[PDB]
Order: sequence, then structure tokens, then C-alpha cells
Amino acid sequence: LAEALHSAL
Repeated sequence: LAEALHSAL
């Protein structure tokens, strides 16, 4: 989930 958010951002 952390990395999903990194990509999203």
C-alpha cells in the first residue's frame, strides 16, 4: 500500500 501511494502521488 505504501508503494501504491508513492506511484499515485
